Amino acid sequence: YDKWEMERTDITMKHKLGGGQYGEVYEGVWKKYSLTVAVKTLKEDTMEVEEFLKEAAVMKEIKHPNLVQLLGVCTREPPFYIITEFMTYGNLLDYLRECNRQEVNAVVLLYMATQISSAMEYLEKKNFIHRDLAARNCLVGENHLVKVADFGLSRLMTGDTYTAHAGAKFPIKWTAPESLAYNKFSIKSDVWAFGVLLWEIATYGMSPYPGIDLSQVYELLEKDYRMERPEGCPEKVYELMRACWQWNPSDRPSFAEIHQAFETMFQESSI
Amino acid sequence: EIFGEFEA
Ligand SMILES: *NC(=O)CSP(=O)(O)OP(=O)(O)OP(=O)(O)OC[C@H]1O[C@@H](n2cnc3c(N)ncnc32)[C@H](O)[C@@H]1O
Ligand SMILES: [Mg+2]
Repeated sequence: YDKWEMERTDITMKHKLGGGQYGEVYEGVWKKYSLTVAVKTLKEDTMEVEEFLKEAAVMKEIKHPNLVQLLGVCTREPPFYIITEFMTYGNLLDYLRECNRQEVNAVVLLYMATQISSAMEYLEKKNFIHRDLAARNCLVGENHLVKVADFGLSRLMTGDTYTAHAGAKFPIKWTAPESLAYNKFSIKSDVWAFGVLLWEIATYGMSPYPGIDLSQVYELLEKDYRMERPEGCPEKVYELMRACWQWNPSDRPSFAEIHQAFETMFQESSI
Repeated sequence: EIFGEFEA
């Protein structure tokens, strides 16, 4: 793994950009190339170094125009650092909440969805489960470029795998029914999450199931409740949204089908 | 709040 195993001193750390459940993110500079990169400093963890690297090797092969590339990892000193390509406009959630809606119009929202579906079709092809698909994990570049990031990150940390609490911790409103029930994930659970992401995009970054307590979500879903069509959301996009939320994962469309659907919508809408 | 605990 010499092509991507780095040393902390290989990168100049700058300001903190933010952080999440896995660690903090900083803007950094890969000295060798005077290249600005994103540096995620993972929390202290117990995961086997061998298991970590094998997982990271898989991620290193994820190469697509709409997936944030893994550039390297610093593993000589635990906790490990994850170096990825720097996205100039931050996460998609904040982007949508602060954007100029006349600029980021219906065609742009469609473009963003198209890009994300392309990236996911690729992950599906690689049988790579993202497990954290959501607007917070979509990053923005120049000219409305959108890239899916932090795919499979959960498999690089043991973290709170085990707790004495009853039940488990989840980003509940993005979690497919079967995942909540069994704490197991698949490409299909990523499809369900993609549906919630579409809703996030359609609403310019609103929090899903507004007014519904997290603890009430599963029951509602079991009884067929689903978020209603967002204001201004095209009927066909909502249709896809609803297909993503089929109770049986088997009944949900594949990302290849979703991407094809969006490419068509994007084409027609281009005119 | 994004995270919450869920007991099946
Ligand atoms: N339980 C969950 O919700 C899982 S997702 P998460 O890790 O808990 O939180 P998340 O919002 O995804 O953020 P993360 O720690 O991944 O930090 C994201 C923030 O840091 C900056 N960031 C991250 N990757 C970046 C790249 N590649 N380029 C520029 N900036 C990046 C962003 O500001 C983002 O909000
Ligand atoms: Mg993230």
